[PDB]
Amino acid sequence: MAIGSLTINEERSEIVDFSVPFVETGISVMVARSNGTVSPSAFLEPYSPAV
Amino acid sequence: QADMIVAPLTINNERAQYIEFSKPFKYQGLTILVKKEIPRSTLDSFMQ
Amino acid sequence: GYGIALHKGSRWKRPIDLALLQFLGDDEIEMLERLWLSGICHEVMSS
Repeated sequence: MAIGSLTINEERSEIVDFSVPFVETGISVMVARSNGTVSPSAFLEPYSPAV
Repeated sequence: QADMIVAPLTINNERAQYIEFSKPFKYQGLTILVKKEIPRSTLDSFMQ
Repeated sequence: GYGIALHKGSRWKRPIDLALLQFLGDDEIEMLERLWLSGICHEVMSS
């Protein structure tokens, strides 16, 4: 066996057969958090057109 | 009567003893649905 | 997802496939995720 954090693929599974996945995993992006921002329309955004 | 089941079939132990599944084509979970209440505040009295 | 490799003919596969799915029937796997794969600050900032 080979236990660990071994991502299921296609090129791998053609030669060695895996088991049922038990943790979800993909590809994602990590970036640094920056200063908060509000919408530019805040002068009139919180108001309905009916007003 | 049917040699394949293309439908949402949650992978389960009791279902896996007799038939063999495939690698999931979507991951998910179980969640609770209830009714949204009080969409907006009344505020009938502007002098509340 | 992740997984456990085998030997392409292992015949150990079925006892392992039918064992992992049993934990999800209980909440044993969910319990582990709280022990290790957990942390703080899962917020707003004034500008």
